[PDB]
Amino acid sequence: STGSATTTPIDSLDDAYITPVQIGTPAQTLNLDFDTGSSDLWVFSSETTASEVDGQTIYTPSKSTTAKLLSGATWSISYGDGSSSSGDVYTDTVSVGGLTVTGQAVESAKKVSSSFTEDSTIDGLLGLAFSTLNTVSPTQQKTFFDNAKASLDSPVFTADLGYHAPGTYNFGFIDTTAYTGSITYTAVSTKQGFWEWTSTGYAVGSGTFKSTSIDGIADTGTTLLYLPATVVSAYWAQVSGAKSSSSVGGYVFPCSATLPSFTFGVGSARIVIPGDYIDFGPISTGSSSCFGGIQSSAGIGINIFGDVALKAAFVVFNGATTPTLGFASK
Ligand SMILES: NCc1ccc(C(F)(F)F)cc1
Ligand SMILES: NCc1ccc(C(F)(F)F)cc1
Repeated sequence: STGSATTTPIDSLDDAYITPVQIGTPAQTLNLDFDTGSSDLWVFSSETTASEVDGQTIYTPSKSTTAKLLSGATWSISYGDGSSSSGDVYTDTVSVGGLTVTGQAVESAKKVSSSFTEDSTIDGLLGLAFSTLNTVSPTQQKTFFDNAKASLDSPVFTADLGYHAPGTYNFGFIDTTAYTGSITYTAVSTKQGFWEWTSTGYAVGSGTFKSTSIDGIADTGTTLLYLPATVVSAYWAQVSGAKSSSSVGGYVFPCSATLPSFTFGVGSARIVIPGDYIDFGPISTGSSSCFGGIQSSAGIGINIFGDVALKAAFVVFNGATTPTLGFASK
């Protein structure tokens, strides 16, 4: 079997992408943030503290004829940005673009951090990292991808994110019309539970390509590109007036500047990120200082190929027994 769903940016900056997901019987449609950096499927629900819900669509297990409470199970998650949420666990039927999984763990949020409350457009997350990272206790639960793998024509899903435009998540097949040239595959380490790989180097603008290994994770759930301080300093040195701002928390640049492209290596291939993808607009309404889409990973501990990098490519997440990541230009 296969599945295919359109994913849409939530705002004019591509801060996140939401994808409709059907849960329960009859279907309750929620718009979830597909996150290859985490492994929990959790939703705003009728059980969420009322003051902590501000416009989100909620899942109501009591109205689903296939929902079953998973007795004794709880979950609690903290994301790398300080976000957190927690609650209890149901199993229910979950469908993504025609692809159906029965008995999927649906984690019902009882408490959510403020950053989720303020995001009215995101009804929850759908984790797509490896199931070793799932936070359900005392019985760990499988992700939607792991549960569907057996039924898929091919144990893959692909991410085709748009620049200020809708895109596509496909499960079970590779759309050979959606990219140009060839797909370059590279090895993945699952030792930390992430889609972790090694980039072979980078270039700034039309500059010389620097061969150097950059280990990092492919994370659809992270907006920006986080790279080592040496690489990020080399990029922003090519932008007149750019500087790192402690009060803002990253590199800013004059909104009048033109940004150079950024190239990253995948084996012998090159993915080019156009400079316009790196502009995240004014730091405050009316400001002439703009926020950069490439930031240092020094304070994080790991390099993150977030949406800024991924939306420049067609990305294959190959969940075969030896997992690999594929990248193609588009
Ligand atoms: N998108 C999920 C996510 C968020 C943060 C991290 C960090 F910070 F631990 F790298 C990993 C994965
Ligand atoms: N990396 C996971 C993640 C994804 C989205 C959000 C947001 F946008 F809701 F704050 C927080 C954390």
